[PDB]
Order: sequence, then C-alpha cells, then structure tokens
Amino acid sequence: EVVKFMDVYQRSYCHPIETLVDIFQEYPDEIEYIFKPSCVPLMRCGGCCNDEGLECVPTEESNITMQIMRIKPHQGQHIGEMSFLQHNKCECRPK
Amino acid sequence: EVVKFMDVYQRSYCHPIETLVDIFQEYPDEIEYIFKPSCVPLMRCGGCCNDEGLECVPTEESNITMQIMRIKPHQGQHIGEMSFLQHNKCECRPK
Amino acid sequence: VQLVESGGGLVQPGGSLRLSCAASGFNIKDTYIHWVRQAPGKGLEWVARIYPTNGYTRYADSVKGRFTISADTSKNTAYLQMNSLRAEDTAVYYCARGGSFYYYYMDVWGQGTLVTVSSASTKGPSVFPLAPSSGTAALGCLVKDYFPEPVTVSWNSGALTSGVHTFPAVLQSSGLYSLSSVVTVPSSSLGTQTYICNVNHKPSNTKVDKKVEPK
Amino acid sequence: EVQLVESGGGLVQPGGSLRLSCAASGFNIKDTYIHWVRQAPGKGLEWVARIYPTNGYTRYADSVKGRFTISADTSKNTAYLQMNSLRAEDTAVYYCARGGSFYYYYMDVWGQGTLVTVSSASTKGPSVFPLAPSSKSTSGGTAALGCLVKDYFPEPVTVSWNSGALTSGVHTFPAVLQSSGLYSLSSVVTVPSSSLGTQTYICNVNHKPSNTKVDKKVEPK
Amino acid sequence: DIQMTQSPSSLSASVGDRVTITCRASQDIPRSISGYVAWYQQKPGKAPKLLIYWGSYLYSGVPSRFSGSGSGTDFTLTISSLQPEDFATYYCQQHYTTPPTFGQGTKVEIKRTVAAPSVFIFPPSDEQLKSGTASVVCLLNNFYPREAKVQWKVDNALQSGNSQESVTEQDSKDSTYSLSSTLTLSKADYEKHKVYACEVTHQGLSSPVTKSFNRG
Amino acid sequence: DIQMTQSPSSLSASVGDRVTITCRASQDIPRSISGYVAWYQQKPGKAPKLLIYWGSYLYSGVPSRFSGSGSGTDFTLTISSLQPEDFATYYCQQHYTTPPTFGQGTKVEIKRTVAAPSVFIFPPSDEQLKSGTASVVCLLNNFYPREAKVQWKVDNALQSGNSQESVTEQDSKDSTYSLSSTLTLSKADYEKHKVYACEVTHQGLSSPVTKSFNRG
Ligand SMILES: [Cl-]
Repeated sequence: EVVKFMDVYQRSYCHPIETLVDIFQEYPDEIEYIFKPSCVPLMRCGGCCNDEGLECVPTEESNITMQIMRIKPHQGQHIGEMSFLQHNKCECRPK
Repeated sequence: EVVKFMDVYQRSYCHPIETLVDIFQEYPDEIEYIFKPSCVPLMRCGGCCNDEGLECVPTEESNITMQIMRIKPHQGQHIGEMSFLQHNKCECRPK
Repeated sequence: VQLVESGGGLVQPGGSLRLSCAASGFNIKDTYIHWVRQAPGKGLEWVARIYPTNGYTRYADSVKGRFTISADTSKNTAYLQMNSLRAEDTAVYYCARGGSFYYYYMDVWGQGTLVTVSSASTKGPSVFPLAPSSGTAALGCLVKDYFPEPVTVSWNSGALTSGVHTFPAVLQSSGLYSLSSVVTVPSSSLGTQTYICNVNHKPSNTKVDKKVEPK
Repeated sequence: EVQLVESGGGLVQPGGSLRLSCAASGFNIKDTYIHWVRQAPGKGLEWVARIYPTNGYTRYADSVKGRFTISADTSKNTAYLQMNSLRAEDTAVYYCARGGSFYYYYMDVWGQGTLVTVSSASTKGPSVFPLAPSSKSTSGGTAALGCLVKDYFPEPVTVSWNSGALTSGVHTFPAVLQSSGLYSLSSVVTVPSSSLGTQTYICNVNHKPSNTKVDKKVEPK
Repeated sequence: DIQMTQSPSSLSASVGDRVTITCRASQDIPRSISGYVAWYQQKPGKAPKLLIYWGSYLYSGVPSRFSGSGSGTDFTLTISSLQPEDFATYYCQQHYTTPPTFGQGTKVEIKRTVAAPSVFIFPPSDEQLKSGTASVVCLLNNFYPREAKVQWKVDNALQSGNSQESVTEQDSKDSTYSLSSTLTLSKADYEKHKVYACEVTHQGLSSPVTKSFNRG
Repeated sequence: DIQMTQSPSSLSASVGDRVTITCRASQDIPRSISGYVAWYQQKPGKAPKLLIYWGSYLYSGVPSRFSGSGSGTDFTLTISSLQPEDFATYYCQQHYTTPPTFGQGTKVEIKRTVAAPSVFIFPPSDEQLKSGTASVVCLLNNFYPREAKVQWKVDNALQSGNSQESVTEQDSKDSTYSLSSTLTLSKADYEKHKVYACEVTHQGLSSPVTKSFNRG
C-alpha cells in the first residue's frame, strides 16, 4: 500500500519529534567521562521546509534533567543528574 | 522531576524509531530532480548499544512506497511513486 | 492577487507591438509568468514563460525568434514584445502566473487583451435604434460597420442587466463588423422609463449613448 | 555457574615470595576486571590490585606497589598475584573477585579466599586428643564430646565429624594462640547419650600445612 | 513535446448529472507517475480559471462538485452535480514537461427543458435610412434547444444571400439561447417593397411563428 | 583517595527490626551525584557477597528485605526485616574513584531471647597425660547473650593465669554463642589434686551452675 502525498508532506513538515541524541554532542567539551546510555531521547526539531532558504528551528525551549551513568574509564563510575535542551515548538525561519 | 536512569537506559537502547530521512541521501544518484517534501518519515534503527564495538543495525527490513513530488527545475513537476528502506527489527551487533 | 494586461490593438502584418502585464498582491520575483493566447474560436496555446529573477525564458516554436518575454521586478510588470506579426498571431493574449517557482500550473490569469493583425484600418461604428411597438417589449441598438473588435455595450450606464443579450459580432462581406444588443422590458414602462444604450469602441475612441423609444 | 577458586596460600618467611592463583569458570576473564582484595585477621577489607586482562592494564594499592604484581592468562582463564618482599603485615586472607564488566566497578563474584601467613616460625603438626564425656549417663539425654587439636602452626586446621555426615550441633572453636606461639582449638558436638555404646563418633582433622590427616575415635572411658 | 488529447470534444448534460471529462498524454508515462495535469474552466469572453491542480487537488475557492484523478497517461475531471453555471469550455494542461501544453477543450452544454422563442421584428431606423442602408432585425429570445430556423420574406418573396445570424452563448442561469437575424438591403431596394417578415421554426413551437410590419 | 566512614561500628537488633547502616565519603561530592557505592555482607569464614550495587539496585538473588539509597556523600543500607541469618559484618565500598575503598564495617548481632548455657566438663585424655600435660575443658553450649563468666576450681582453690577461652561466632539459625574454657596444667600439678570443677555464671541461670569430676 502506498502513502499519499499529502500524508507524507504533512507527517514530514518541520515539527518537534522524539530524537535520540548522542550526549557527547550536547556536551562537546567533555574530556573526563563516557556516558551510559551514550544517547538520550529528547523532543527536537526535525523535518523539512520545502524551501532551500528556510530551516526548521526552535521557537520555544525547555530543560529536562536525567540521570546518566558517567564512567571515567579505568577509574570509576557514578550516576549524575544531567540537563538537556528540549524543543516544545518548531517553526520554519530564514537562515 | 528527574528522569530515572533505568527509564533513560531503556528508552534509549537500540530500537526501530520514526526518523526523518533526507530523500537525496536515499537516492544519492538523482541530481536531475528536487523532491518535495525533501525528507520522509521512515522506521529506522536508532539509539545506543553502550559498547563501542557494538552498533545498532537492522536484522529485518521492508520496503514502503510513497508518493513524492519530483520537480525538474525550469521543466516541470509530477508526482512519482518512490520506494524506501524501513527497519522492522534492530539488534546490537559486532561491528 | 491580480494581473492586468494592456497594449493590444490593431497592427499591420510585419509590424510590432508590445504587451504589458501588471501584477498586484504578490511579487513576480517569486514565481513564473506566462503568456498564453487564444485565436478567435480556438483553444489555448502557451507562448512564453519567464523566471523574473535571473531572466530565464522559454518560447513556443510558433513564436521563436519573433517574440520576446521580459519582466521588470521593480515595476512588478511583465512584457511580451511581438515582432514580425502575421494574421495567425491574431488572438486574445493572457498573462498568467504560476503561484511559485515550484508550481507549473497557472492559478491567476489576467483578463486578456486582443491583438488583431490586419492591413484594414480602424473605423468607428454608427449606432442605430431598434425600436419596439407591438406585457413585454423588446428593444435594442444596432452597432454597425466597425473595425477592429471589440465593442462593449451597456444599458442605462450598467444599471440595467436583467434580460440584456449583446450578440457576438458578425463579419460583414465589407470586412467590417456589426452587432446588436437587445433587452426585454415591461411594455407598460415605455413612455415613463427611458432606455439608453451606451456603446464604446475604444479602438476609434467612439463613446456613444443612444435613446431607444417607440414611434 | 560463575565461580572463582583461589589457591597458593601458605606460610612464607619475611622477605620471601609467593604466588596466588585464581581460576575462573562459567565466564571468560577476558570480559571484565579481576581484583585481589585482602583481609588481615580480625580486620576489614583492603583492596590490593586490579587487572583488565585483555590489554593487561594494572592498578595497585600504595601498600603493595613495587612488591606485588597482578596478571591474567586469558587462555587458562586464570589470574595471579605474585607477592614479593613479604612482611608480617601482609598476613591475610586473600580474595579474588570479579567486577561484572569493564563498565562495572563493584565486585559481584568472590572466591573462597586463601590464607597467607608471613612469619619466621616453622610448621608444626597438631596432636589430637579426645574430649570424652565425664559420665556416659545424663540428666538431659544429651552428651557433649569433642577433640582437642593442640600445638600447631600455621593456621588453619579443618575439623569434621564422621567424614562430614554429622554437622548438626558441631561447634569448632576459633583457634587461640598459646604462650608458646602455637595454636590450639577444640571441636565439640552434642549427641544423644542413648546412642553412646552403639554409635561411634570420629573426628577428622586436617592440617594441610604439615600434611597431617588424623581420625580420632572419641568414646567414654 | 507532449500533446494532450481531451475527450469528448463536446457534450450535452442535464442539471444534476455527473459529468466526466478525460485527458490523455501522447507520451508513454507509467502508472507510478501522477499529478502533472491541471484543469481549467473558461466561460465565454472570460479568462480561464483553475479548478484542479496536481491531478486531484481542489483549488482554493472552487466548488466541491469538481474533482479530478489520474495516473500514467490518463486523467479525469468530474463534475459530480452539474449546475447551469457550469456551461463552459474545460481545458486540461500538462506540466510534466515544457512547453506546457493544453488539450483542445471540451464544450459542456447544459441540457434543459424545451422553451419556445419569443419573437420580435425591428424596422430599420429613419437615421440609418439617411445614410443609404436598411438593416431589418429579427430577434428570437430565450429559447432551447439551440436549433432554430429563420426565414426572411420581402413582399412574400423569400430571401437568400442578404442576411446574417448571430446566436448568444448559452445563458448561465436559465440555459437558453437567443438569436438575431439581420437582413441588409440598400435604401433603394428597401423602398421598392412594402411587407417585411420573419418566419420562425423551432421544436418548442406547434407551427411557424411569423412577425412582420409594412413600411408605413 | 576517598575514605568511607561507616557507622555504626556495631549493633544489636532483633528479628524483624528495620536496621539501618550508614556510609559517608570523605570527599565533598554534590547531591546531584549518586550510584557510586556497593554494599557487601560477610559471614564468618566466608567471602564477601554483593547485596546492593550502584547505590540502590538489588543484586540478582538477594532477598528483597535489603535495599539501599543515597546521594552526595551519604549512603544507607537498610534491612527492612532482620532475620537470624543476617548476622554478619556489612561493608560499603566506593567506586567513584580508584583505588576502590571499603568502609571499616558494621557488625550486626542478632538480639534474641535469653537462653542459659548447657554446661559440660571434660577430663584430660590418658593419651595426653603420657606426653606430660593435662588440658581440662569446660564447654558452655548454645547460650545468649554472649556475656558469661567461667571459673575453674581445683580442690576448691580458684585458678587464674592458666586458662584460655574461645567463643564461637553467633549461630546463623538460632542466634546463640558457645564458649570453651581450657585449663592447662602439667601432669605433675594435675596428679597432685582430685576434684576439678567449672563454675558458670550467666543471666539465663538463676544461680551459678557447677560441673565437676574427681580424677579417677
Ligand atoms: Cl597503580
């Protein structure tokens, strides 16, 4: 069975979606620890704009705090509370 | 409230998730056309394995067919049935 | 959102004429603009298209090397320069847009402008009454001997429209056009209500009113 | 079933050397850390060393640095602690332990432990004497009997009763250190006095350090 | 260069009917491909108006009785409930490629109940006679169907080669036609005769209707 | 180098009680941080056994009466319903850093109903007497609490400096202790005297219990 064009368009247009984000990318400067899990489920802006001059970006953000295992390899481990960015509303905007 | 570690671990482990995939990356050879929408929602393997020698990969695949607008700039447009890969089951596997 | 063509008229074979298309409510910058024509009693024939920003153009084979399409983004106006005209170029010319670069359908059209390619010369009509005298009366105006088309007719400055039939012009064996406009009215109103036909032939700057009463 | 079994402990003189072994089964030591942890008599737990078998990465407590060496043979699934330059303070039960995985820093499986005694004194096998009920007839229907295991070095001794088949009511006492510098203990067991005269009670004593293995019948006189 | 073949060329249907019009591309295009056709409506003396785009999408403001579909080479416009105001020529257009091209059109006429013409005759004006020509006009008003016959009798002699008819486009509210017949004589010839008549045949009329006047 | 300070050093609690044991890290660690401590149980002559890991997770197979919690510097092990078999020393361990380090331990004794000792006396064996020494043993069997007093009387004269006691670890099923007292005399001294006795005081006993024998 075939997905109709207006359904595809609509499901794929710029909106907040559950995205699995590598933690090291949210904390690029971290040089002490590796993380377990190495990625977290965040509501984030995804999808497309139909428009090579527009990009899908957040208008309304919030924080969420998670417990993440932090391992300093060959030294030890603990669990730390970590803060991440989440996107509540997305709009398509000039670059 | 804080997301508990065992909830984060579980939600983030390697599984099929709805992912927005740019069409030009599924059809790297098709420079002739622009696509509208430029990306499609596909069930794909995401999340983490928590072992740098394991990676999240598909064990069971299927096709899905979607109608995509294809524009050949300054020539015309039509709607074409296009086929994509989808992931039904994901496992963590040696790399 | 609107398009308004101007510039049509009579022109001799071998001659030249330029048409204009003024846009409002959108910027022609963002879309394609097309010319499409229609010979009398025939179908639609695409002639040309422009992408105003970079000035990219495409033409039908039937006008290639004779017509040129252009756009002035600052004036929000498109143009069709027509050279080496032949009788077959005679047609109503429409301006149309695509709605966007990603749309190849034409969603807004102007009203059209007539181009007549003939060696014959302009001639304003005479206007004669078609008087009644037999609860319903007919009357009218005969608009005779003109060139080129078109003529417009209204009744009572446009306030009378119910029951008006303005006929399509016929080409007389002289090579001049003629038409009639009629309207049906309550016969009881004759004597107290007056009926004027307002005729306009812009090609010859003729603008006449004619009172039509019984004798 | 996951297990660790240490061996190699014994008596050793100050300045001497000894090597301990830890054999794993039911998992591969390749996939985790293996630790040694020790316990001096009456004291707490003291981590001594850790190895990551694959690459052979090692870490040590300061108290054994430059004297002890930890290693693993992945093909034999065995870990080792080489102990040199031993002092009296090194005396302890030494445990082998694994951390569940490279990502686990707790220790989930421990072996049974092996005793290391660092002393200049020398091995001496015990004498074993019976502790025979005074009477033979009783007020409570219950008789005590036992074995006195006297004058030995180093620890430990094991005692069983009737080749291990009699366990209910057995108390083997912790050894006491006598004036002489030798250990001594007793093992006792309570039994139905009515059974004396028809049932026999043997104590099985083993002092591996001196290869002493004695059985002693304990009866009223 | 894709030609579109539209069918039928013309049709006659009644108010409320489901009307179906078809378009076919000249080039072989597979059924996986769709959405490359637009449909337009053109009323007399008016610009075309977009009804349907990308094969099946209803344009903003168009009544919902209009729809379309298709794939491969074959597209359809459907009018689910035909209205009197739907009298028009319908055109398809392809924009799979450029040049974009149009079908030749489909003329939809509204079939309605029969209605006889009201007939009227007009002498030439005294003003016209001064210039040396006489036009006599016969008017057939608000009739259906379009087929009608109009004969000029001058002193009972039938005329030929000196009249011209015009007929309006079908009316967009009541679906009728009107027709004019204009007889053109020189003043000289006009003044030589007395009785001028117009004889009208139409299926709405039990027998011919005649209207006449005598020059005085 | 993180030290862990465990408390209490020892305690006495009853079957069914909720028992709480505490561990504190020497280094200042914020309350956002948790999960760096494991808890172990060690029974006498046995290896330690993991109870709780990552601060609060119950290890596979451990009874659910055990739990743990904590954050920052402060961790707790809780035994929700203390059982006789829970007699042991409990150790925490940190693995925030390496060297991993252990607290000093907490000795949990089970507090039970009082039970008087059954007392027994053993003469020295004829075999031992040949070698020139006489050990006389007094056994106090299956008593509670641990505090007990044992006096040797040789021909009614009280002895001192010539005996040694040993007491077992608390029993893991009935929560009692046993104690041995061993009087050591030369054969010569042993043979000079006739009546050998053991006098036992314990809170379970309404008055001292004496057991004796006469050499012969
Ligand atoms: Cl080190």
